[PDB]
Amino acid sequence: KYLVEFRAGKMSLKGTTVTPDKRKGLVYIQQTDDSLIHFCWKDRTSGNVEDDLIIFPDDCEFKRVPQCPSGRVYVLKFKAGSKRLFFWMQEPKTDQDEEHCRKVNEYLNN
Amino acid sequence: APAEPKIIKVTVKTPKEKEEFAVPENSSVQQFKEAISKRFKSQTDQLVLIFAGKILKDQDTLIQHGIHDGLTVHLVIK
Repeated sequence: KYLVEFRAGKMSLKGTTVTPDKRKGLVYIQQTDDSLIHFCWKDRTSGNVEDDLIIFPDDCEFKRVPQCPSGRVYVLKFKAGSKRLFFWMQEPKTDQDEEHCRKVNEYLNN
Repeated sequence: APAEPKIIKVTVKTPKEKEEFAVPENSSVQQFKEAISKRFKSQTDQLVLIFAGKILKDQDTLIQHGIHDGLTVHLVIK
């Protein structure tokens, strides 16, 4: 099962600009038997998992981008190397926007 | 006899501190594994390096993707 899951669009860095994808995706947190947390983006149409990464504590950070008109753009920044992933909430209400963020940060670092 | 003096900067993030190691840009991971276990005195087989969403072990190569030029890596035992 998925520990955490919410509808959010992915973004692709094209050249030197972060271009958001207009597709509908589902960001979910999975945990295998290897005790490794997996952060994957599942396409809600094909049902195929494009990006799949292993998350570890003391090196991950998920926060909301303040410089955004919508205010629903969140960013997953790693404290190791250079990794900045941007996602935008596709949920109907912003009532659980921060709630989802809080859950993600918890299940990732803990 | 040249052995490539291209020493890369690898920052090891461990549950204690953040120390930097120095290894050649033409060595195997196994050689580094046994180095950390002797210096930090922890583990070797259970010692896994991490490069943000990726596991670093004797299956891949640190000098190939892990550490290009001064990067931070994590250390776990899963």
